Amino acid sequence: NTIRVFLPNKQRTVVRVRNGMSLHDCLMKKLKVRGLQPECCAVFRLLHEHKGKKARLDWNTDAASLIGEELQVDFL
Amino acid sequence: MREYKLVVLGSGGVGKSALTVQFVQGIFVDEYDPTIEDSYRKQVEVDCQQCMLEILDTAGTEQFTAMRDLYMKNGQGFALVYSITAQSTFNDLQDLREQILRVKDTEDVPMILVGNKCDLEDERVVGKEQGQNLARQWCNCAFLESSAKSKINVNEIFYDLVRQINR
Ligand SMILES: Nc1nc2c(ncn2[C@@H]2O[C@H](COP(=O)(O)OP(=O)(O)O)[C@@H](O)[C@H]2O)c(=O)[nH]1
Ligand SMILES: [Ca+2]
Ligand SMILES: [Mg+2]
Repeated sequence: NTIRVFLPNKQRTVVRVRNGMSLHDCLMKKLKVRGLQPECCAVFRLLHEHKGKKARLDWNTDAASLIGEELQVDFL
Repeated sequence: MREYKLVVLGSGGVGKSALTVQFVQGIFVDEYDPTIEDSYRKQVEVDCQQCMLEILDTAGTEQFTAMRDLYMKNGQGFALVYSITAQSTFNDLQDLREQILRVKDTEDVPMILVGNKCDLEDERVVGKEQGQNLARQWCNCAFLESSAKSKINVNEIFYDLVRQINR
């Protein structure tokens, strides 16, 4: 029950998900240690069927719904 | 500018993440959040020169074990970290040294042995000279005792690996 997240400046992390956490909850420590404010960033799921097209997500999305998804965080 | 792929290795809880985050971000991580995968990047002035550092901060898990030679094959420089307050984490490193030399087909691999948590002198259970002995044994390997909390020797770990790479 993890999610891999690609990040700005060619960085990446994998986070553990406990049922009930939002996406922002599962990522907040990894974003803080890299000075990334989610209010200055968009987060996307990568659509592997659609040649990797990025679909933008709400920071409050249920993280359990995203287990196994690979996400990308970009600056606005 | 030159890029430097560095890899931070060692057992759980020794300060691999705290050292890496102190270095790149200048903050100390107080609580223990076991790492699954994390990479960081930093551009640094070494001696007097531009260096892009990518640092891979590793987990102590079966999965890392199953990927480790891949991290070693790709990494150019290795920090092997133990904690002066935890004996088993020092005994765990020998294996890691021999594997790096196995994977890189040489004994001249940029490496540094790092005894971390040197601010916890009252809790020390591995000697300074005891770590210097292990490094000596590893073909006069670079050796530092560090503290992510007190910022002792943090930058020096990564700068010594970049200087090693350059030679
Ligand atoms: N006192 C002190 N605590 C440290 C130091 N480095 C890490 N720690 C603490 O040790 C625990 C494990 O650190 P962490 O970086 O997660 O370990 P990792 O599993 O090797 O990545 C954390 O609570 C850190 O706060 C240090 O140099 N001094
Ligand atoms: Ca997937
Ligand atoms: Mg860690």
